[PDB]
Amino acid sequence: MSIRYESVENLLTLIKDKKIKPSDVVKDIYDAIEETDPTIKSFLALDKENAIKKAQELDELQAKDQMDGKLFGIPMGIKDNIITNGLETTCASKMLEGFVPIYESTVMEKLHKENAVLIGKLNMDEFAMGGSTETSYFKKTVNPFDHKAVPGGSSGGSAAAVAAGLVPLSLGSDTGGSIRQPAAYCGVVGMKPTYGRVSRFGLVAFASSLDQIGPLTRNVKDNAIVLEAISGADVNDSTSAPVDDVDFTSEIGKDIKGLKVALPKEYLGEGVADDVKEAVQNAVETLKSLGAVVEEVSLPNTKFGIPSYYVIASSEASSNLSRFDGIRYGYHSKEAHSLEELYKMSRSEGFGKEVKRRIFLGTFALSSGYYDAYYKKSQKVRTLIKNDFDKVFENYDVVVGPTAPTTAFNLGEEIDDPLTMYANDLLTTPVNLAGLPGISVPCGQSNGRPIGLQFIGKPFDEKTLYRVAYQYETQYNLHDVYEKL
Amino acid sequence: FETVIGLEVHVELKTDSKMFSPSPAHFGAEPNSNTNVIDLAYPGVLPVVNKRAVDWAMRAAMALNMEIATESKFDRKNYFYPDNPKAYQISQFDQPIGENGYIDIEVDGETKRIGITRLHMEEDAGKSTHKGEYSLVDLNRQGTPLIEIVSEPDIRSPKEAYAYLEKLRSIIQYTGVSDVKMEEGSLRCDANISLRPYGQEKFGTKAELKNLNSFNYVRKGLEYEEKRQEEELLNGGEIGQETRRFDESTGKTILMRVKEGSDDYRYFPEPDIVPLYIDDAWKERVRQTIPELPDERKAKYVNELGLPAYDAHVLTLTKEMSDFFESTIEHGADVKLTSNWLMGGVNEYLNKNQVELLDTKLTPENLAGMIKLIEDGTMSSKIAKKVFPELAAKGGNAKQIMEDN
Amino acid sequence: KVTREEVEHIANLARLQISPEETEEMANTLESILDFAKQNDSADTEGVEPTYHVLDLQNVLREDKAIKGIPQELALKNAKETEDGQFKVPTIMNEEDA
Ligand SMILES: NC(=O)C[C@H](N)C(=O)O
Ligand SMILES: [Mg+2]
Repeated sequence: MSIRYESVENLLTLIKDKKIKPSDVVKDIYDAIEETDPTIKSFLALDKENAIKKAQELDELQAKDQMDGKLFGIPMGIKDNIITNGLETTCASKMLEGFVPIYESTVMEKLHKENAVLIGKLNMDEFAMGGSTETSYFKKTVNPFDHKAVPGGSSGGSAAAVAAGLVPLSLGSDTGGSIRQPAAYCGVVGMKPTYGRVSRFGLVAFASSLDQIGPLTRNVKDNAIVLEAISGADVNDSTSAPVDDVDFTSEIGKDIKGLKVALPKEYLGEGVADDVKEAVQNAVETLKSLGAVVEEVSLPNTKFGIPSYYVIASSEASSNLSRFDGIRYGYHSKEAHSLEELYKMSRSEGFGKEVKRRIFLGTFALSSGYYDAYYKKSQKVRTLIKNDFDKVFENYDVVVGPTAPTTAFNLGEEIDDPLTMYANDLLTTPVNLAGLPGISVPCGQSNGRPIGLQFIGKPFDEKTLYRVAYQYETQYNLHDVYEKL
Repeated sequence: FETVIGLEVHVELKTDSKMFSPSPAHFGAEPNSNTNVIDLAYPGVLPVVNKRAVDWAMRAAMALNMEIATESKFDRKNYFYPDNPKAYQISQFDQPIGENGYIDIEVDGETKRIGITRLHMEEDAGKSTHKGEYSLVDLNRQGTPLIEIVSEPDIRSPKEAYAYLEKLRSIIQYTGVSDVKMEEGSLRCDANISLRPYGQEKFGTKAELKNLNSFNYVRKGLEYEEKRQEEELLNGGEIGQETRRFDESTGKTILMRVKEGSDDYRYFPEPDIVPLYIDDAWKERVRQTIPELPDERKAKYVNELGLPAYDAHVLTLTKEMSDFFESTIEHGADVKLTSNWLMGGVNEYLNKNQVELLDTKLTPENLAGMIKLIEDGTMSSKIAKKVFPELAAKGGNAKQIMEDN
Repeated sequence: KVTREEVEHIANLARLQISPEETEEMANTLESILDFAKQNDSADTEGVEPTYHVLDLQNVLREDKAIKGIPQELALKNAKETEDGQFKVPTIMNEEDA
């Protein structure tokens, strides 16, 4: 456990200075998991045996004084909808319980290349659909800052594992806020890079058009590093963007004097609770105390974010989740005696309530008679949403606001009300719709539950994002709080 | 009472790898040994567009006189089946790479220009062998690049349909993008037929004919179906939308299902594939990569090298045959003579011996001789009887066998 | 007005088994969400082109160079029902239960 709280950066150096042995780094991690996850429950399948072996290799390389990797003896937790070859990847679903990938996702490829150490897979909402992670077929992860609250969704495990001192970094996926909102809930740093910034080869899809992998960390700096290790273009993904410059740390430390920060009025709107709103406004003043210029702006189509997002995401899900027939892999119904049954039974028994909700909605929105009025319309609204940003970006460098309308809510408080559950995506979906990069960092606590501050950027400009995020971080953070839980 | 019919034709492109996956397009006899995570539709996999497949798809479309799209994207055609693992076939809906083209055909009457409304890129499905009360599934063929060609509903008879398949097959064959053989499945065809009594706009029943495996066979089902719903229209008939399977043995079409409406495939743009923007330069490269097609090749055999009307059609039936004929021509063979020799003699030799591989057994170099030996050297034909066969499957000069024999 | 019929028709398109006990519950939820979907109706889209892709990349093609498939054994390793090198599935595709 000794280093269970060392930042990626400090731990890295602690390894290169030979003050710690990779094998021990790993021992400390699993000790932490054995002690803490019983209560937090962020982890699914662990890869202890393998992790230990790789770390043993690492000791050698350490002694031979050949340590290559932007990450090196760095433990890493990985969201369970991201393929790990050889390691059981369930998407937290009964449908995939038992499933062992036979190929490797691109980010893991990159991550291994950088010599990071895979500690295990993280719990999530089933097939990334949810806002609390309670839909998991396996366990209900909890908020390290409050054991009665949700850790957010769908990447709950990834936010919780980091906040709980389980791993220095974790990977998540964000379709409409599944990376940022959990981060906001666990008072951790989470980045949903611009669309195309990270390959989707190995990302078990929900919404091809809206999905993306990104890192979660206890500080802005570590986050930037991890993003430099998973970013590049990939022949395995036609939509991976060919942007060579991935130095995201180049400007962390530079001042934001003169930074043009747009604060859309719809982000401090009526659905935002009073505590969250107070924190962000104070956050704005902090930004002003730092040189940046913050003025109100309008993103009028914001209100449509949630509705067009669900229509679009569900529709795609109504297609992306179809490969699950239980024929080639996954849950295969035993009682099926007909092909129709095989399909209908394996899918109905293997999918949870929320997943079937999306599919149902998606199939309908895409069907004959409803296509143009329900799906087509959404795609158009999507254009409206991006337009808003295009305009704002003409005169501003970044956009600021809260990540989620409220602090984390209670266990089971909204698990039975999808309508209220959905509303929590008010400030996050527009980002994915427009394909912009967005980041959440903590900016307060109300009754102990952290509040997230979000920075939305111009396409492919995560470096500015980290720059402003870092500066704000020097004025507020939970850096010393995690250690006390 | 025009019998209105259209044809849906798929062509297998003969590329090295598959359409959206690097797996090879040619497989061995071992099932599910020609696949990868993409073809197997594993969670998290993505499609990667085969560049040559696009070049060949737009090569065949031009040869079909279609307007080539400038913007063309792919779409998902959604449906569940054990042969379609993703549960969606990446195809094209709006913006097919090629639209509004045609081909001229000669049916007993004179010339008729039949329109071809579209041509789009798709991926082939796997094969499902029906064994016992179960089904075996082999994904070896899944993902093989196909192109769908749909005729305008301009065809007007089971014979015009045959003529259509012949010319089409012929033209595609010349572009060298497919062996287009129906016995090998590299060319498939479905027919749609409906009858509308004159004076009015309303049609009788409409049917989709399935399981038509040979040019000759489509006609059979077409003309049978034609008579089948000819009775229905007159006798009493109950108008409806239906799919019908053709029974090869009995020659009849069997009703396999009655459409409840229009099959909902929930088509929508494929987000995993970035759009295609086909520019002029690109269009040129592939424009120029087209030979002289059958029609203009035959019009060349008419006034220049003034050959007959029958001859022209059969010598341009295949590119190899036609090349052979012209290679043998300059060589020193009398145009007509070689014509008569290829028309029958060689053509009948090929069919009788099934030597369809006209490029390995005899050659324009070898055949050129035989015709001169017959032409002026030694005197006349009887002899050509066996000199030809040996000269075709065995040697290189028949002015060495007449001798060595 | 999402009827009992449309529900059962969607389930068929989605290939999801549903019971009358579920169908009703689903007709209601489906509806609720749709009235959540209706919010977009207050958005003005006249003249707005549908957004399919968020980025601008164009013409990303791959060269026609094969790569040997993986071993049949690998391609079958996760399937629950397989007979003689191929995925085994029911096809007593007939009437009370296709
Ligand atoms: N999880 C996300 O990215 C979005 C939304 N909360 C959902 O469950 O779809
Ligand atoms: Mg087709």
